[PDB]
Amino acid sequence: VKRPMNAFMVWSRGQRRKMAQENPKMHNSEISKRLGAEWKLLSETEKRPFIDEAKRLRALHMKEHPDYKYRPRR
Amino acid sequence: LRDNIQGITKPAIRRLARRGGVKRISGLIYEETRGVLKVFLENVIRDAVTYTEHAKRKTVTAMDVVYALKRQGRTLYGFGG
Amino acid sequence: VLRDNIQGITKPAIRRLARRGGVKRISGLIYEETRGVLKVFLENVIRDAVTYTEHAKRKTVTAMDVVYALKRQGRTLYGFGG
Amino acid sequence: DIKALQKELEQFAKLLKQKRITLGYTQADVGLTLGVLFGKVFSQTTICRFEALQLSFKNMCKLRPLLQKWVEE
Amino acid sequence: GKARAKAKTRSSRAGLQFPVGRVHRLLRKGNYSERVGAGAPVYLAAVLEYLTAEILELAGNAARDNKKTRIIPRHLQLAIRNDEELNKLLGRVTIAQGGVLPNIQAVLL
Amino acid sequence: KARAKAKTRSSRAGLQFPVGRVHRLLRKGNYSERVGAGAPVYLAAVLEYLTAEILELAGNAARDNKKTRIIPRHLQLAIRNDEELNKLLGRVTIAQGGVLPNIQAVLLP
Amino acid sequence: SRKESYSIYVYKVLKQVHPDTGISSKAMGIMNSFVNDIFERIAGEASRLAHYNKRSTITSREIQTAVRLLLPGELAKHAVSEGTKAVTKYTSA
Amino acid sequence: SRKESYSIYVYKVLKQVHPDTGISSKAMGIMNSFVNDIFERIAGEASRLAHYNKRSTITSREIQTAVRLLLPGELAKHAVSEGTKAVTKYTSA
Amino acid sequence: HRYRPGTVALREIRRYQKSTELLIRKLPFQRLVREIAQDFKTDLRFQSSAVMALQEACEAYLVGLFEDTNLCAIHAKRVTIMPKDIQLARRIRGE
Amino acid sequence: RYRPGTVALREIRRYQKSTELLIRKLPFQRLVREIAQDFKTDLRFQSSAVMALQEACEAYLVGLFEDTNLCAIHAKRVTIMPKDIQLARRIRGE
DNA sequence: GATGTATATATCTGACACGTGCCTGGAGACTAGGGAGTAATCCCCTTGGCGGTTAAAACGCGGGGGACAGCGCGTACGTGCGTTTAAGCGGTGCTAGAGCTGTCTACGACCAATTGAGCGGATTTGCATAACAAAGTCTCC
DNA sequence: GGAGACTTTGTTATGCAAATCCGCTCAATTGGTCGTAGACAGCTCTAGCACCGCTTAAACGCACGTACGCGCTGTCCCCCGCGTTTTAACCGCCAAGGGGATTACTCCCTAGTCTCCAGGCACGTGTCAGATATATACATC
Repeated sequence: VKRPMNAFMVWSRGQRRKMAQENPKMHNSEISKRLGAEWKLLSETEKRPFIDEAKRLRALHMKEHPDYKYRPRR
Repeated sequence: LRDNIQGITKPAIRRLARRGGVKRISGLIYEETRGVLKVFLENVIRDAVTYTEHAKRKTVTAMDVVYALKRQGRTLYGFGG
Repeated sequence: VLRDNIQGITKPAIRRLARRGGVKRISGLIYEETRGVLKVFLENVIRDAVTYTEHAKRKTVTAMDVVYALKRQGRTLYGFGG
Repeated sequence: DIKALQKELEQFAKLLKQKRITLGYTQADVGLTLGVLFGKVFSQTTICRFEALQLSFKNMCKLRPLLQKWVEE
Repeated sequence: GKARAKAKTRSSRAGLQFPVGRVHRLLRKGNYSERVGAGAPVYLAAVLEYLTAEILELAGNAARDNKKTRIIPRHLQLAIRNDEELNKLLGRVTIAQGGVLPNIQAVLL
Repeated sequence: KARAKAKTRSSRAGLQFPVGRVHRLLRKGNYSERVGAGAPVYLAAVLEYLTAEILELAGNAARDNKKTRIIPRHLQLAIRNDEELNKLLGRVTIAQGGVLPNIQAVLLP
Repeated sequence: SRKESYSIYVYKVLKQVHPDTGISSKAMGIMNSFVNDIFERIAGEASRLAHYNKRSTITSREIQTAVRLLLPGELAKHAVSEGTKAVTKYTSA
Repeated sequence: SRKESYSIYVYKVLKQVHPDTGISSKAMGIMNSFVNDIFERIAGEASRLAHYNKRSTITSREIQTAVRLLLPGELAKHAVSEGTKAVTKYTSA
Repeated sequence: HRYRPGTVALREIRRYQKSTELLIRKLPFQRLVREIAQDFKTDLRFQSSAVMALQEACEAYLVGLFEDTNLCAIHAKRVTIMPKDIQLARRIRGE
Repeated sequence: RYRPGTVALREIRRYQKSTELLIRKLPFQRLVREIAQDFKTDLRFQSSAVMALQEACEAYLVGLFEDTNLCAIHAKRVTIMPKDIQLARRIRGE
């Protein structure tokens, strides 16, 4: 079981896919730096739909896997 | 004990020199630097030992080192005092 | 009111001090740098001598106030009291 | 009974977690909300350890009423 | 001075955070004089407090510059060496684990 | 030393420096609450030793310069030409002391 | 076995200066050495002034003079003002 | 108005080391600054040692330790030897 | 790929100026302290804090010496530090 | 005529042997008073206070020139320049 | 051959070395009360050793950059010389302020009883860090 | 042909050290009595300021020439940086025991007082070691 996306992640794969389509063969470290900066510059209103999607994904994830426990290890 | 002065290796000397902003080091620095370090230590240790002895102790403590340094005009903060 | 007595330290005063110190040749800009140095030394010594003098509520600076002012800076002076 | 207490606290923490997730809140929000309601603000480290029951029985019992209020609000 | 103080301790009357009674004891003890006046520990406690506050303020600002919420020996070293009066006052002091300032001569670049 | 036959403490100790005065100066001056009986004897002996050492060297300097008397200059030469005294008195300025006749070789023809 | 320090007062000052900043234990050890060192220097000079002027008492006047001799510039000036004010408040009704 | 100095004692020492050498008044002024300076340093360090070890008494041991910490080289050895004899003889006389 | 000489030296200067850890390895430093101490008196013990205090002071000393040594070399129109730059710094300083 | 440097060496020996003050006394006193006046008005000085200040000042400057000279030698010069004065002061810690 | 320094005389002067008489701090003898010294006990922190991992030190090599020596200009310093300034000395005079004494009172030491601030040792709680979601591009096993 | 590195933010868990709480001790706070250190007023009379006039030694300005600072070129040493081998630091754990801190007694040493009196100090004499000036000869440039 994989983790749910947070607001940045919902937004960034939407925008990462866009970046990859507009500029294919672009390294993701460039895309990621640009996406990071754009996210930081967004307003709460602009982030809001990704925040709401992230909230829904977390609730759905829990319902799908009520016994999921995140267990990272060194 | 003998010859533990050589335990101050070339890379130790260089790292100290870099911290001080030195860009290039000639080959004779290493010996000169060791001579300087040794003198500094003998003077600090001798006084720390003297305080230790006065008090009739056998273990040199942090405070004996701190006073030895204070007298040379090198006040040290953070080890007691 | 006194002013500009820094010039009282003439070039030969500077040269003679430098020669006593073993200097063989002196750049033309030494004279000004030397005066700036002397003045700073005096201000710090005098300021402490005055401070001791005021503490004691006197109006006359004595040899002892100068001697303590100097002792304090790590320059013990012998022969004027101590 | 310590076991009865343990079960009550386990159930509470589980209900707290379920509501927190269902409603879209983070551990950070539980912390900040309690600060506003009670004057006692908790970090998410505390909330995590609480939910994980890594805290003493006394702390869980003392904090529980604040968390019960959090669930209700 | 400050508008008021009613509490019983001397530190409260003097409007200080530093202890006064302790300072008095320390002045009486290691043979500084036969006598210690009443205002001596008050005046001195206020001075120590003032200087303490300046270092902490500057060190706290250094912590924020590094985006930290804590003062560590390094922050104390930077606070002191980037302030001329403290640098003179503490010019001979070695601060354990304080580090050095990032001074690189331009001629080396 | 073999003996003394006098009422003073300096005589008993075989010293020329006063003992009673040293004791008085140690008691006054807030060095300690108490001064032990041997403290001024030991100390007077040390001051005498150092005094004698400087004068002997200064006297030799006076004879080298063909004089019968010690002046401030001889005291300066005696100190600066002796390493151990020079360290002890390394920061001392002597009024009318003068300097040693040091000329760097690079300045010579 | 009891050892005193100023750790508690240093903390109290830090709170007023920077309400959201903490301090490490090593940093505190340094602050304690700082306070002890300043204390001794001021007390030491004040003692000497009393001796020089043939007095047996250290008063706020010697402490003030000692502060001026030891602290530089404006640091000395502000310290003098704070000391003066604390004494004034202390003796006032 | 009465002052004290060591000019008598300095003079007496001079005649033991150099029976035919005199001393100028300025040279004497220097010897008095010297004696007062050494006295203060030794007494000062001995005071500190007594404080450090939590004692209230200065004895010949503190003076001896202070001499070793302050005098360099062989001055320390000869000064210690002479001090030891003076105390030994004094005690038995 | 290679870096031109001096590139690395500048990186090291920034790196060491930023960090706070001790540069001299601890066990050989510790033995040096003991060797010296034996000449003064035998059978001494040291607290671990005494050794750390000595080490901290020693490095601070040597670092300060290198800063002054470096100034002397610059004055002489050099980049490389030589034994005589150390000696001049010590003499002016008063050691 | 003497070659340059013959006189300078003569003077170095002469000044090293003598002990007198090199700065003229009245000019020095006015400088002392001018400075003192800025700190506090209406001060008086004992004649011995001024002599103590003057002996200290010359001793200071002479010592500075000795270190200055070493710096100039290190740089392979005979002539002392403002930078040698500044380097000596910096190393000393002023 | 010219310009400076040390050495062979005669005289006198400020500075020192000596002797009286007057205290006033130094030494002798008692007593009491704390301080430092001794012996006996506990147990904390120091030394010393052991084996294993692996991060730093040691070694060699080749190549570029910097120390160094030599040369040639050009200007900034030293050294004389004559004129000008202000220091240094002696003399006269005034008066602010250092230095001393003598009364007298507010100040701080000391003691004994009381009580809340601060100390250590537990116990709560936050900082600081790091793993992982998505996704495509590129690298290495 | 397959794993993993690489990048972004935000939410989760986790190691350690820092912030906070409890109960008890003991150093800080009252309140009163005692003695003397230092504040204050008044007096003597030292020595620090100010001015004036004369001599004269040191400072000032300017002309002249050359010794030294500075920039440039070119050569050869020797220090940097890389990759490979080897070595000793560092980490845990363990045991043994020596020395540091504490406690409770004991006796000796130093402060304090009072008494007595001769070693040290201002003040006045008495003698001379080196500066000051002249004249001779040699050292250094």
